[PDB]
Amino acid sequence: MLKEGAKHFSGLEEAVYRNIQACKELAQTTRTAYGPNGMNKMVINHLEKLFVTNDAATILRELEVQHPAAKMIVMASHMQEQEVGDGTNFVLVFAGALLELAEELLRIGLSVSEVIEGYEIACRKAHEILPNLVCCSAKNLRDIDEVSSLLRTSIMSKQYGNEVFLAKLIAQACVSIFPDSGHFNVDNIRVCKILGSGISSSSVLHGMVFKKETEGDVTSVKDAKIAVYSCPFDGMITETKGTVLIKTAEELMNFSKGEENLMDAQVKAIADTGANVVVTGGKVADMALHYANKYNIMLVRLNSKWDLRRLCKTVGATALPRLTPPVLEEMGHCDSVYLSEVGDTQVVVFKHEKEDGAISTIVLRGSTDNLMDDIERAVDDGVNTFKVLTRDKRLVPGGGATEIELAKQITSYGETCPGLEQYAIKKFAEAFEAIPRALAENSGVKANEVISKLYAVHQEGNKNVGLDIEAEVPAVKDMLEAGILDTYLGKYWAIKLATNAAVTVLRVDQ
Amino acid sequence: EVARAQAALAVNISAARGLQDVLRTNLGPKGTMKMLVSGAGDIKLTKDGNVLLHEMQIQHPTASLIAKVATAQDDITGDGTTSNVLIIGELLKQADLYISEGLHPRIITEGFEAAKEKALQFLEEVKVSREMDRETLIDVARTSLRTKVHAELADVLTEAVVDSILAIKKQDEPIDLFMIEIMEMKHKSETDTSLIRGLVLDHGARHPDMKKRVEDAYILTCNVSLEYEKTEVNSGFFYKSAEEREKLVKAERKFIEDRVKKIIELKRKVCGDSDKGFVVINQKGIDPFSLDALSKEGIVALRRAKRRNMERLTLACGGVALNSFDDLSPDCLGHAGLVYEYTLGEEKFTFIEKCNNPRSVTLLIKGPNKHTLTQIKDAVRDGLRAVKNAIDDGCVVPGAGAVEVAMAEALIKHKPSVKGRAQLGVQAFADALLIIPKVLAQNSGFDLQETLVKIQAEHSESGQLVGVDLNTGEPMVAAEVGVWDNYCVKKQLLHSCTVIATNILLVDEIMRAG
Amino acid sequence: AEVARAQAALAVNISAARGLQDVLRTNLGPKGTMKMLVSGAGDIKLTKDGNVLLHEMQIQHPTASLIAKVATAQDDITGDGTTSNVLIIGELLKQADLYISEGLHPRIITEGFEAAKEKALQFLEEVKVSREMDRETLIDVARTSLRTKVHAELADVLTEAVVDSILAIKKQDEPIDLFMIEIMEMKHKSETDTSLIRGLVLDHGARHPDMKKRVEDAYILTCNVSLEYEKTEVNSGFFYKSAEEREKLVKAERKFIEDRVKKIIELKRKVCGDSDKGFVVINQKGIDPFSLDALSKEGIVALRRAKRRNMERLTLACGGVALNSFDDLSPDCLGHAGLVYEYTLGEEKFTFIEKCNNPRSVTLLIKGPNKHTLTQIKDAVRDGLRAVKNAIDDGCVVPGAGAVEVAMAEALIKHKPSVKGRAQLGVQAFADALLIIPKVLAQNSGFDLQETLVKIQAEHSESGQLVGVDLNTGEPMVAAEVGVWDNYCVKKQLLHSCTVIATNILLVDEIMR
Repeated sequence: MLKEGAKHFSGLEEAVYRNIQACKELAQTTRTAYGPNGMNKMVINHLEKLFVTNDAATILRELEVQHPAAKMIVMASHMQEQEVGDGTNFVLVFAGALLELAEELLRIGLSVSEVIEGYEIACRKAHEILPNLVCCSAKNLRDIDEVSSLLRTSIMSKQYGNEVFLAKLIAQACVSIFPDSGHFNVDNIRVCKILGSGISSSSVLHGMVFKKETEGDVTSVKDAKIAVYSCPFDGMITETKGTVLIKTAEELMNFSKGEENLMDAQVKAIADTGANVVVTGGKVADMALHYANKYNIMLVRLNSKWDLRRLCKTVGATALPRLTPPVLEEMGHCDSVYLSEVGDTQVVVFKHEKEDGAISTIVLRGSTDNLMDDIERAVDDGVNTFKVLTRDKRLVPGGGATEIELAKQITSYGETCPGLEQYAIKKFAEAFEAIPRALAENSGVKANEVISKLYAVHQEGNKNVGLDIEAEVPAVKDMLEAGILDTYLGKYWAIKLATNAAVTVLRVDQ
Repeated sequence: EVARAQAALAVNISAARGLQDVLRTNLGPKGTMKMLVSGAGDIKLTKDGNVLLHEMQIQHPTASLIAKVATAQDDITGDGTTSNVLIIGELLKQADLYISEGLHPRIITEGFEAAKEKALQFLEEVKVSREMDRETLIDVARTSLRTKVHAELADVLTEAVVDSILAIKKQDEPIDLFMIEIMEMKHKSETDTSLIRGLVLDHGARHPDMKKRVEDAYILTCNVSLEYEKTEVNSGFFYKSAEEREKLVKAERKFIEDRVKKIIELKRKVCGDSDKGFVVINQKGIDPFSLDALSKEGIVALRRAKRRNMERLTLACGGVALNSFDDLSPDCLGHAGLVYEYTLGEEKFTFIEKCNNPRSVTLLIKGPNKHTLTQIKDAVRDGLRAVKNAIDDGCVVPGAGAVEVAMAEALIKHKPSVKGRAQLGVQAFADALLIIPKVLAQNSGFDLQETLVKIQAEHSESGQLVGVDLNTGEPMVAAEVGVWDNYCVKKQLLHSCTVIATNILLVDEIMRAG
Repeated sequence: AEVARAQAALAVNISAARGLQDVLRTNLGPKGTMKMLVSGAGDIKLTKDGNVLLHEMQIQHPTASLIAKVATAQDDITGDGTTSNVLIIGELLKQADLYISEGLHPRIITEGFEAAKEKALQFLEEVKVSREMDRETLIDVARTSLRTKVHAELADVLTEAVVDSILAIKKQDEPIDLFMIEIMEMKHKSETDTSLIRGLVLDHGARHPDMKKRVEDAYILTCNVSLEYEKTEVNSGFFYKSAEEREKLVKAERKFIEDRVKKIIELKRKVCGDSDKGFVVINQKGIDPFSLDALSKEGIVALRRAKRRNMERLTLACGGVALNSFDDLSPDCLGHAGLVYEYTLGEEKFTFIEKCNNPRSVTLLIKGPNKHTLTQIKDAVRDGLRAVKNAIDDGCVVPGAGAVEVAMAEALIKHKPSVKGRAQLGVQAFADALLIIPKVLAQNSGFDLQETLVKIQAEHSESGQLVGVDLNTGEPMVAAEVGVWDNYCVKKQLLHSCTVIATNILLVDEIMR
């Protein structure tokens, strides 16, 4: 400060300006990133590799700002993304939008608590009236449509057109195997992206899909006792002496054969422990391969940790470098453990089917990684939006036909509840228009034009914005029934969530 | 360099001001929490007077001096410390004028004294003897909690706060020493906070279903493992020589089952019946088969326990820490009235609860484990001090600075000196008092002006302690409000503010030393 | 365009005013000092008086325009305390600024001044009493009136002569004296000396031993148009344009000269008798060379250069009337003061017209060789004459020496403005502005302006004590008992003139350049 002491970068103006303004910075694109999104975002992640998406959290985590303002709220956006797969595209914009009313009320001179608390009780009032606007509930996981109907909404809230083949393909991955009652799992259903085939060739093989080359034979048994190992081959040939191969002419003789019998004992000890599939994040060797061909134990030549991880995760396997006779601790899990060609890529396939614990493994055949990973992104955040763990998701208008109802609900009521809080309560019903704007953003019209008509749709729950021109000229697309609703819950959090950090990040002048 | 005479204090006055502004709301539920980046480079949020000081790396000597002196009071109260910064420099803002009018800072330091004493006298005359009712404790707890966190957050947490202190006064302890154990726990939300009259261990060892649900818990806290090692060489014995390794291979696996079946004995020694779950608790690891050989018998063995727990468990259960197992009666291994290993997330947090003489009450908070959950970890222990202070003093008054006016009124209304020299100081003295309640109101709402001339005329009308409504900005009876100044709390700021202002108000030469 | 507005704009104002007033703290009372002012004339102007200093040479300020009104106003309505007013207002502003530094509205600070003044007004109405208009009771005030304006040693040597002039009244109702001020000045061997003369003195006379040195029965013929003309209240036209007109001009003028001097000498015989009384000719213009010694030897005293102010004071003082002319006329019209005495002091011939039918005109002969001294003392006489008259015009006199200012500050005891707290500040700001004079003296004296002042209040709060800082040693004493008294009309008028400008300050939040 004035004094050489007082560590801080936040406060006073730079709070009522820069913090909120820095909060404004990132919500800018989240607008283009939520609901139907025609917008796209190049990102290099410190691979210098471009990637394209509409999602903030993928990007924001990378982005580094002086100020915890940005650094905090993402956690809530994560806290959403943790609990709810999508809407996080939205979860940031409303707070940042709702915030900047304060700095205005600060120019209008409204106190911290005064500005805060109006949003609060209105947020409770929201949390009171928000479930009143539950317009449906989900029903059946076994039904593909009942699932896929919703799933578009989040895929929509990532990317618009693709959602159709996708949402179906998702419940066709059997979101249904899990009850979605107190349980559901990504890693069991895990996306596995095959570069090649088509992007709409993205398929479903229930049970593990490992793009890794499937070696040896097929597993000794399909129940396979599965000993997965980080690097069970560090080489059994040693790299030593002169040439980084040999030094003395007598050296080479012992280098070549030693790999064999060690790996022979190693792959015998794979059979000795009884592993019916051998998984080497370490190298593949033809002898060991032929040993794995002799002992008939299916071989995995190379592993991402994700391989080992999931194998460690799902099978109950434990990946360990073995220069060491393998010992089954990993043991088995999956009742059918296969070789397969999916995308006609050699696909390491383990499968076991259980109401909980079943791997129903999303296999994305795809033409482009940079797409198929963003194609993964929406289905990810779509099935994570499928993750509610209420089979009946108490659905509310998806793509936000809600806000117009609530923008009507609160600020009207907002004045009824009196005192300067009312203005914060009335400011509360404003930033609803964000996604109606944020779609009209990527749709290309004015939120006023939107809201004026979508106030003129009055009590609806249905008509609202979207993509194309029906979010433009009428600003009317049925966001109850385009087939698009959203769960009350993912909605319920964003208000609740974006209530907290927004309220919070204002309070802090240091 | 030298900042000479008036200049040296001109530095002192300034460094007080801008920080006082931060704390005009660091205080009350109106009080605004403040965050720290450059204090570390971490993302850090805190509300409290002294801690924020230490958290920041504070280059300015004044602040650098203050963090130490406000500590001693922040040691005791924890609230009123977020208050304390105001009155001090504000008094500088008072007196500097008088020396700017011209006068000795001497006579004003002098002048503060008798005013401090009448205050101290008034502090007696004001302090309201109040009872130990948990209600009376709640409002003292929550007012500090309300100061430090949301009144809601104050409310929801207040119960467990005023609860443990009852069991720590069950010890007839005048203060809070144990039952200070706080536990942050993996959760999506900091919403969840629980009051464990006993303790909580975080581990079930590594083995589930040991009869980990334990109604009758005879607590073996054993800092020695049942896991010494399953391999050839001992736990601390390492050998790269060959012949010495073949020596330990045989009995290393044995000395486990030595200690294992000691417990297997100790189980039947303690119990004779698997019915009562016998709780083994290890500061270090325990072998799976050790657990297995124990778990099957119904022995619940815990490993990797914490030394404070070991301390706590020894004390709370009437428990014992042991370097051996052998055989012992149930009571030789202290008793927990209830023990339940509780899995949340992955980790199974053993609830060892209502230990015999549950001398340590674990206050468990389930949250995101952010500094947000740390942000509520303070007000509690802070409020603990406050109720401990309220436990300390039966004499507690309305908060919200109702005392300030009634101080500033009487102390100024009469000349305690019937002099200039002291009254000059006295004038400045009791003036810096009112800074807090008016600015609180002024920060809340109605300006310093009305609330004062309210509360003054009100006190003038009353003599009741009437104090600001921090959600209104005009006074109420803070006895009725619940915001309550412990005489233990409120007294020490009079010490600090004066005693700090004494020598710092007298400096002329200042220089780099060394 | 370029506009200064609101809070930051009024700063320069209150920075100026409070900054401009603090220099006058060197003034107001004998422990304060005469302040030296210099002009483009290079004149060293030594006045502890605010007005003199204020309206002559200063630094450009927007407040410099407004302050020039009030020290004039208090000089106008009193003649005293023009130095007083200035130090109160910024002291109130310094107070007021704090509350505005508190952000509390200049409007809410403005609107609280007025009751507070009324309070003190009513209070100064309470602490006033009707005192004597007695010369000695005026000395009590004259000592006090002069010192807070002019110097004490001057005050003392002025105290007797100042009162004597304003005591010479017929019981006029005038708060200041028009004709009791007749100021004769001189280059002396005393840089400061003042003679006290009742009646009128002439600017210049003409003294001859032929003329009567002492005219006891004085029929004063006081004339503008002079001896060079003949039965004329109006001068006669000259033509130097041509030769033959000028040729006839210089011959007949002596007839205008002769008849005129004849007009007096035959009229002295008529009016004053032959040698029986003394005669007085006043020539407000030059005196003819023939008529000079001719009026001289006839018993007539012809007086060269009496003013038009001598003209009017004489008529009023001596009860006669000044003429334009020397023509034969009754003695009564011709001015008669029971003494005409031409007193030549220095190089200047001062003709007393004394034993005047009205001692309305009374004269003070100032002395100094040094003009700055002649400036000071000649200026030092007037304020008291105006001030101390406010004691002898008014049956009431307010007690001085700041004893009454400590008296209201507590008598302003607060939450008496329980109204809002803006008036409570308006009184709280005002209670402190009262004390700036009791401050500035103990200030200008030893010890503390405060430690004594709080003694004063701690004392004054004690019963029976209206007590105040000494104007000299700065020590506590009861002021009304010392007789130290500022004029009654000062305070009540002072408070109004004090508060209004400071009130005007807060209503101006905008200044446009």
